Amino acid sequence: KSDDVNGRTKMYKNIVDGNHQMEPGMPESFNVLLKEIRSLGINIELEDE
Amino acid sequence: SAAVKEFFGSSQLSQFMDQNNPLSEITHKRRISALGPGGLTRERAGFEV
Amino acid sequence: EMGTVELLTREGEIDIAKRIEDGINQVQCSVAEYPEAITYLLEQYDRVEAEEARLSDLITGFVDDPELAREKFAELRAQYVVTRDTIKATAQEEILKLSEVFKQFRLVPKQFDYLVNSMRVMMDRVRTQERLIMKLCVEQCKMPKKNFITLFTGNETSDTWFNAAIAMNKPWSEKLHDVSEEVHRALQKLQQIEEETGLTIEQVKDINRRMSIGEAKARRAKKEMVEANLRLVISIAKKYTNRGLQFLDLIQEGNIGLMKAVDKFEYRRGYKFSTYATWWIRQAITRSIADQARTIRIPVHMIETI
Amino acid sequence: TEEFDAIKIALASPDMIRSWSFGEVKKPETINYRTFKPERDGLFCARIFGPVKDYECLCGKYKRLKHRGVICEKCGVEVTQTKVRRERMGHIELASPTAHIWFLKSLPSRIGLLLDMPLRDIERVLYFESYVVIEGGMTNLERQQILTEEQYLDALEEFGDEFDAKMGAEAIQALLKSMDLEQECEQLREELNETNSETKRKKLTKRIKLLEAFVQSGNKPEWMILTVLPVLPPDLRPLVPLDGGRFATSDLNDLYRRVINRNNRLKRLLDLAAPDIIVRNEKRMLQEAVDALLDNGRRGRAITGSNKRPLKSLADMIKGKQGRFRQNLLGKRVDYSGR
DNA sequence: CTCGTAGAGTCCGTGTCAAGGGAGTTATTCCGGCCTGACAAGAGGA
DNA sequence: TCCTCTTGTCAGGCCGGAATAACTCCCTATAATGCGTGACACGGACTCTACGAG
Ligand SMILES: C[C@H](CCC(=O)NCCC[N+](C)(C)C[C@H](O)CS(=O)(=O)O)[C@H]1CC[C@H]2[C@@H]3[C@H](O)C[C@@H]4C[C@H](O)CC[C@]4(C)[C@H]3C[C@H](O)[C@]12C
Ligand SMILES: [Zn+2]
Repeated sequence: KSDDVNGRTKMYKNIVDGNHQMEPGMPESFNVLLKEIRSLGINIELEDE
Repeated sequence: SAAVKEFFGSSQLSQFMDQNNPLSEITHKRRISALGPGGLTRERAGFEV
Repeated sequence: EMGTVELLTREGEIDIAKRIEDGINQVQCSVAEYPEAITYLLEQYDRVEAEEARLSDLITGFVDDPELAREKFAELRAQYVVTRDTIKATAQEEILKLSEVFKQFRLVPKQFDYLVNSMRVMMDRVRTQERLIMKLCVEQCKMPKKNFITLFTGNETSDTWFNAAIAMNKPWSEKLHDVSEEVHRALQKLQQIEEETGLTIEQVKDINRRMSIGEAKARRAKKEMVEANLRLVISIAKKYTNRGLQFLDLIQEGNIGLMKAVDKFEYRRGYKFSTYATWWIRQAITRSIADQARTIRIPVHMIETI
Repeated sequence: TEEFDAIKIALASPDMIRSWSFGEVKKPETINYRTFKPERDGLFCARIFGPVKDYECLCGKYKRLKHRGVICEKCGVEVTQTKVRRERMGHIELASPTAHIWFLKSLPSRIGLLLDMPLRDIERVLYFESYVVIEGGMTNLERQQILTEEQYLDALEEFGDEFDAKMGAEAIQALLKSMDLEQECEQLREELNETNSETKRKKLTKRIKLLEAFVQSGNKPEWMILTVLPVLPPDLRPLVPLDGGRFATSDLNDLYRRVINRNNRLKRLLDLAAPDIIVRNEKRMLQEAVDALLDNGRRGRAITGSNKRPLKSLADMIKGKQGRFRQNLLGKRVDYSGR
């Protein structure tokens, strides 16, 4: 509804088409947060298992 | 001229007259404020003033 | 930090100016004293004559007109070639005389810097080769460092230390053949390095030590002067403090301008330093305030127009 | 979109900082004032951060979408989506190693306790008031012993060699790199087996825990001092044109400008062999600039140009009330709402 | 047998919340002209 | 009768000189010299009390 660009556009198209699904993605504010903390000497990475 | 127009324009005590009722004008002109430069702050205030 | 250094009064300033003069003159004579710099002088003077160079790229005024320079460099070529043929005592005196006549010339700073740098890099190569050869020797042949000093030191060119070290018949002396090729090939290579020097293998030491002395002297004198005039710099700074630049940035730019002025200052004209330096300190401060002030930097002429 | 979990935090190593960054931002210029295209290679740079407008290079040779991985030969800008200009990071080469404020000034000074040296001492070291003996060989002086100006002079004059001491954040980094975590940890645990005093024991435990965690995590102490400084993507500190010709910029642009200026001036001053006093002043100012950049609020309050309000540094930008401004209160405005 | 040290306690202070003059050189926009594709109308073949 | 193949001539993108801007090297010569609430909790320093070791 607010910060996910791709999600919001895809949901606009879905609503217009008469389908109701969703695609959350990563909130843009959180991406900004990553970049802002990484601007310091702090390594913050999204790990995987 | 800079200092004078700064005071008159960009100051806490220089504010838009609320001009919708004659009462509003007269009461606004006869007002006494404890804020501003050389005066109290809302967080400062206290409860005895 | 500025408060510690007291005011270097007038006669002190003239004193340090004489010391600076002495250092610069010493180093200039020192340049004069190796026969591979006049090679480049004459080569680029001809460049200038053949029109492959510029008349302002080589000299900045003589000492006691194109005619005079052209004739002096013609006779310079003549004397150079005759003393090169007569190299084989006599060569030392003729090199001294050539250096004394060349003292007349003053080169614009970049070329003098380039010549001091070429002589610096040749001495650098000498010292680096000697250090690497002695490293290989002492570490692979286990060369005792006292015999190292006594025997190796002095020539760096002859085989006396080579053949004496191998002659001591010591067991590490026998392993010395393991790296005899490298050591003696480096000795020969060094001999050729000094064949392109040409004088000998001790005057390299003399020149580097004399140059270091002159440079250190000059640096110390300028250090004294600058620390004495920091107060002047800060005094002049007070005007520009409120042009959106920081106070200390201003003082630093003023320091750089004062350094330049000190480097270019001549006391012999007989005027007090402060008035002369003011010009460079203000120039630097103004240029920096103009340049580092605005976010969207604006050329200096446009600022002057504003 | 990846399916992730477990977000990991660690000190960034200098080679990682080089790893993220695509180019070095050497000059402080921002934009051309005539044509407001970004200057290369300034704080706003297309060849480093990204193309200004979608799928079109700076100089304007390549404009078709058909070109997307070509890198314009005149302007070193790759032709791609403008959105990339929101994530690409830069970096700055710092000439003098500078200390990281967070790891120094936070009430528990982790450099200090790692070095078991009080804060005031480290302060005296960084500001160039006294030296510290980094491996002082076979002499009568310890490894974390401070020497004052003229004590260092009498020592140097008497002790020319066998004596390694330095000043400033680079000295701190050098001595920090040399400390043997494992041996000191073993010493401290031996103290725990032998030492019986309440508060001393407690402090000992604290130190032990710190060292243990530090050596297990795999972070090397020397990284606490920064050599390369990353620079946030331009779009997050934009320089958007207000209507009517006036411009608006976040303060980070100004702080970065100041840092780059002082760094360049220090480079030049070093190349010139300037007197020691001035280089020392230069290192002090650079430390100041960095400390304003990382966490503004722990010093003499560097105000901004003509605005009286202290400029907002990264730390302020992260921490707010409460904390996460847009992620935490308040609070992410939302579409499809009315009142 | 006596003294200094160790431990405990209290008070204070900090972080965190509620002066431009210029000569030479190159860059960049701007007008003028060359060089290769593309567009129009009709005709011929299936 | 309808669809396809053909002869022929213009135009737009690209490049060159010019003219107004910019950036560095000349910048210099009397002397000027320091100036810019408030409650909480925790940690550190100082003091007091009591014990163990030489
Ligand atoms: C610095 C100034 C802040 C003004 C401010 O903060 N006023 C606060 C006024 C508050 N009051 C007087 C109206 C009272 C309160 O709102 C109500 S109460 O008294 O507190 O109850 C900013 C904010 C809007 C900015 C202008 C706009 O961009 C348009 C335009 C763009 C051009 O390119 C450059 C010029 C213009 C005129 C800008 C100028 C300037 O850059 C302005 C005024
Ligand atoms: Zn391009």
